Amino acid sequence: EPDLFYILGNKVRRDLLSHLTAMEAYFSLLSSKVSVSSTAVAKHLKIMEREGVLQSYEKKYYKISIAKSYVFTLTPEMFWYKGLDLGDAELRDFEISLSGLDTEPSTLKEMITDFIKANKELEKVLEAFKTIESYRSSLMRKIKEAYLKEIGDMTQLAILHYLLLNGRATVEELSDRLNLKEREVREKISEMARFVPVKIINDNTVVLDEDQIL
Amino acid sequence: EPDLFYILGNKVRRDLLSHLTAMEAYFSLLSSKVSVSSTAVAKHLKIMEREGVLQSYYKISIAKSYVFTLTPEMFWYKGLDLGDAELRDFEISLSGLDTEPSTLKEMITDFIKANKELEKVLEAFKTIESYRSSLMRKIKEAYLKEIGDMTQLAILHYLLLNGRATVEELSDRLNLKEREVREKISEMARFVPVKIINDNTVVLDEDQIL
Repeated sequence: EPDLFYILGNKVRRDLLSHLTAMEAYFSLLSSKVSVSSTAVAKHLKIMEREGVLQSYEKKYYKISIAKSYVFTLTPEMFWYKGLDLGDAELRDFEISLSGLDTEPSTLKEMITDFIKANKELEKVLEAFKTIESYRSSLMRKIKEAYLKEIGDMTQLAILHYLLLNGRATVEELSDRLNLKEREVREKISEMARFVPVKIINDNTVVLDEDQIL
Repeated sequence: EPDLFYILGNKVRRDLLSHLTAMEAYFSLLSSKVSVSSTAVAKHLKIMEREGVLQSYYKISIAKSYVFTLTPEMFWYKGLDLGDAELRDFEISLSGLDTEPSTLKEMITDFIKANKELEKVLEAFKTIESYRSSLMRKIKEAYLKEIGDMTQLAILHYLLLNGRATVEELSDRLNLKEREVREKISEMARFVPVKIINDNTVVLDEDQIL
């Protein structure tokens, strides 16, 4: 129902969503945490709420009101997309047999045969994706909750939130998203080292310590 | 490099790209319903060319898949390059992860364990798409190389990618009368198992095909 391609088409919205998902937020500290004017920010929020992608509630807090994953492909041969509703995760297993799908069929109908065989494995991939994303969304809520209870630092969680979705970041990258200087980011990394396995490798690369975590 | 989100942001562009990937099959670039001035059509084609999606009679100049998520706790997207993907097998083990974690360290243990599974999923997806896209090209040549009817190919093309479509939906994007579409499906039936269910829903018989 909601037109997500249209919502994500604008780079300001994309940024607004990136922060509404990290936490807070409003309005104030929302148009603050991005480098475009507050009149445009006010505009985009109404568009998102109109579209049924945002909700507000009493200070006016905004929150995302949907849980959908999307998939699309664009090649010279094909263009398609499929929307996926998240939530009710049944943790199951998927076997994805891609060998030895006919790499060289010489005739039609047999080409239709394989493409279907491929579709059957793709339907599993889509299911798997739907499942993990339902899982990561629920678990993220718990990480967000546990963090605030165990230690109430919002920007420590924000960095952690960011590193969990995108595996790596520079202090530069992070500093931008947080609208606070590079130094004030480094000491937030130093502070969260007490609780979470974060580390500064190289000289500016902030990564989680995969080895220790698993 | 190409801002695909911006490109797909517009209904018309989206309808253009669904035709432009099968110009072998389609007679026009638009669905009959998306009634849009011929100067506006020209602009969208330029906007897409300005971005690096098209290249000239226009052709698609990228082969990408994306994936994105929007939930109250998450927003992320990831663009994948296609082409040469080696046919391997993937196991997605989710049985397999605990639903009641207690410790903050234990929750992060699970997230990275989910992240490791997602990497797999993403690799299967990229493999599948590379494979499918190739086979799609082959299917095209062959269809016009064996029974030679476009539009029948267009119907075949749309069903393979999207599972099902109503007669009305097909009639719309082919710019043909509904009787004509119904006719093309009849002629089509004796070459490939297409199936009308409830005399409005066009679908393939995956059972007869498998």
